[PDB]
Amino acid sequence: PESCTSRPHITVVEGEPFYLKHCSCSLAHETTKSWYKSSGSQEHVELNPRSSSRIALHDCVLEFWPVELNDTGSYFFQMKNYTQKWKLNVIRRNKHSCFTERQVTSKIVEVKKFFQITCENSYYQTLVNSTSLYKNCKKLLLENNKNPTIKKNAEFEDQGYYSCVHFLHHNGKLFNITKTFNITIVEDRSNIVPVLLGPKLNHVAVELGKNVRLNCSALLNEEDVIYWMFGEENGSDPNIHEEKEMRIMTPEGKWHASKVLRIENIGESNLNVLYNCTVASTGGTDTKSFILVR
Amino acid sequence: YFGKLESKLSVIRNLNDQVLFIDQGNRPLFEDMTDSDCRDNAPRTIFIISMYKDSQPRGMAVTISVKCEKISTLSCENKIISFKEMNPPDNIKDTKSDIIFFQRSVPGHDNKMQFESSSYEGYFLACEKERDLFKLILKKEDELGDRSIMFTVQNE
Ligand SMILES: *[C@@H]1O[C@H](CO)[C@@H](O[C@@H]2O[C@H](CO)[C@@H](O[C@@H]3O[C@H](CO[C@H]4O[C@H](CO[C@H]5O[C@H](CO)[C@@H](O)[C@H](O)[C@@H]5O)[C@@H](O)[C@H](O)[C@@H]4O)[C@@H](O)[C@H](O[C@H]4O[C@H](CO)[C@@H](O)[C@H](O)[C@@H]4O)[C@@H]3O)[C@H](O)[C@H]2NC(C)=O)[C@H](O)[C@H]1NC(C)=O
Ligand SMILES: *[C@@H]1O[C@H](CO)[C@@H](O[C@@H]2O[C@H](CO)[C@@H](O[C@@H]3O[C@H](CO)[C@@H](O)[C@H](O)[C@@H]3O)[C@H](O)[C@H]2NC(C)=O)[C@H](O)[C@H]1NC(C)=O
Ligand SMILES: *[C@@H]1O[C@H](CO[C@@H]2O[C@@H](C)[C@@H](O)[C@@H](O)[C@@H]2O)[C@@H](O[C@@H]2O[C@H](CO)[C@@H](O)[C@H](O)[C@H]2NC(C)=O)[C@H](O)[C@H]1NC(C)=O
Ligand SMILES: *[C@@H]1O[C@H](CO[C@@H]2O[C@@H](C)[C@@H](O)[C@@H](O)[C@@H]2O)[C@@H](O[C@@H]2O[C@H](CO)[C@@H](O)[C@H](O)[C@H]2NC(C)=O)[C@H](O)[C@H]1NC(C)=O
Ligand SMILES: *[C@@H]1O[C@H](CO)[C@@H](O[C@@H]2O[C@H](CO)[C@@H](O)[C@H](O)[C@H]2NC(C)=O)[C@H](O)[C@H]1NC(C)=O
Ligand SMILES: *[C@@H]1O[C@H](CO)[C@@H](O)[C@H](O)[C@H]1NC(C)=O
Ligand SMILES: *[C@@H]1O[C@H](CO)[C@@H](O)[C@H](O)[C@H]1NC(C)=O
Repeated sequence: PESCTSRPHITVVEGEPFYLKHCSCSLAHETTKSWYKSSGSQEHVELNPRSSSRIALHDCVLEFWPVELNDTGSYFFQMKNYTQKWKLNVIRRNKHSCFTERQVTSKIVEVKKFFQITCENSYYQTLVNSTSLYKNCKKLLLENNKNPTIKKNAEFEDQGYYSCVHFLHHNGKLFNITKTFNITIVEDRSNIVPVLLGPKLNHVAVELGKNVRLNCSALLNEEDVIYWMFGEENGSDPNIHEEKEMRIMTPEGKWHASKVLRIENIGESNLNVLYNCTVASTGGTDTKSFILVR
Repeated sequence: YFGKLESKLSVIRNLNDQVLFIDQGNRPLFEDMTDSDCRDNAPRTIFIISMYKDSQPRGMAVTISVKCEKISTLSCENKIISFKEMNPPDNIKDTKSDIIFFQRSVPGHDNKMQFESSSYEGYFLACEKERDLFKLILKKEDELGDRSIMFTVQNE
């Protein structure tokens, strides 16, 4: 039911029940499976049912009850020809806080947008007696003891460290699985549809042998691009130069972007040719064309 | 025609906040990761999103790449997702490409991102649970409002 630990490097806090599940559980159905540990250049050792009173070896998982600092090391699993490696990094517990800062999952939420925190632990839920949710180590009162859940529209005051603490029993001993979320409330990014300023079709009167600077400007978002299409497929006209972009922030925090196409030494090859300027965004694109005329 | 513009470093995550990463077997996978885990697994978790100029604009034309012992680029050749050992090209002399995707935010959710294939129209980059794994796959849109084809890109 629970997903395998497929990532190569794992970071866990000491004194917390930890496990690593391999990615061949259906395979673990066909005694031909082994787990190994390699401490700082120890060239591995095979783990066994009672290698350590804390380490429980199962067909698909390697359980730690709890994981401690001496467990830091490289772990290797072998089933017939299947092989899996994990680099376990057990970090010291911040015994002055209700959670270690080095074990947080940050999340940035825009103000007034939906915000939700749910405490769940699929794996150990059978052993979980109670689970509590704290905001900056202050127990919040959300009726639910099984899955304390916050569901609201974000406010700047919601910024803070939300720690899910799952309390559980294993052979009389009490343990917990703390999982902290570093929520950061930010101002609404309020993205706009990029718009090219000026008419879609532009005719600019030029004279052969002279130069021309085709100005293109748009109103766009910080991450949008403005570019020119002037026939670079197998090399463009060597006299055509796309100038550096220019951006001025609008009071509303959007951007006035400018890109100039410089057509030097104008010839008949530049005339009655559509030079296009496009603005492209995750929110849409828009193109305008320039025609050089005599 | 596509022309390489600029590249950025990004952390791609599904709508369940699971970090996309290329595993030891060079397969693109999705896993829950604490900030530390995301950093300690870098560069496997850091993707190079490269913008391209398009001859016929139809959204933000990008290539997803990863820099390990070698630079690999995400390809959806034959509707099958793979990481081809290659750098994002300077030029592409076609209107369609197995490595070019159209990054589009979802209507009403400017942070939720979809990647449409330039070669297979209506085929999107998606997160699918296969056995005990979350895999990056190419999927046809199907029902409108499909959260599996939606992602979030976090920049540095
Ligand atoms: C999830 O599980 C983990 C364990 O798996 C829980 O972790 C525990 O967290 C608490 C704090 O939340 C820690 O206590 C604090 O320890 C600080 C430093 O302690 C040092 O000195 C200790 C001295 O010996 C004491 O313990 C022995 C028994 O072992 C007794 O015989 C002896 O009389 C002493 O009481 C060392 O043992 C220890 O190793 C450290 O070097 C303290 O600074 C801190 O003080 C608070 O309490 C004071 C009153 O007692 C108060 O005046 C202070 O202001 C301050 O608030 C506190 O005692 C545990 O050490 C820690 N255990 C482990 C194993 O990590 C975690 O709490 C749990 N999560 C939840 C939410 O329940
Ligand atoms: C694109 O915008 C630029 C401005 O950023 C326009 O350039 C300006 O062009 C005029 C003439 O067309 C220049 O003014 C006059 O011309 C003489 C030429 O000898 C010049 O020395 C004097 O300044 C004079 O007032 C102006 O200098 C020039 N500015 C720049 C920065 O080049 C350009 O015309 C616009 N392009 C199009 C297609 O409209
Ligand atoms: C949480 O667990 C207690 C029982 O835990 C016991 O004590 C621990 C320290 C450890 O030794 C465990 O292995 C023990 O099982 C539950 O308390 C019992 O609940 C019944 C009702 O269901 C009550 O009538 C008994 O008096 C309790 N017995 C004891 C020994 O405390 C408690 O209900 C559990 N909490 C939740 C919310 O599930
Ligand atoms: C500049 O743009 C013209 C017009 O292109 C149209 O608008 C674009 C934004 C894009 O959506 C195109 O697909 C549209 O056709 C380009 O001219 C077209 O080129 C295509 C392919 O060569 C051709 O099928 C159309 O018939 C052409 N239409 C016209 C009006 O000529 C032109 O090629 C672009 N210029 C450069 C330098 O790339
Ligand atoms: C909680 O999240 C915030 C936002 O991601 C982190 O703040 C950043 O911290 C770095 C330095 O560590 C600064 O360079 C950034 O400018 C900060 N960003 C903001 C918006 O303040 C914060 O460090 C996180 N906390 C933990 C413990 O990881
Ligand atoms: C591991 O460390 C714990 C204390 O953190 C200790 O009780 C235990 O005996 C150690 N085991 C080994 C094999 O080093
Ligand atoms: C294991 O062996 C089978 C053939 O018996 C093969 O198809 C499979 O790819 C192998 N697994 C790995 C991880 O190499």
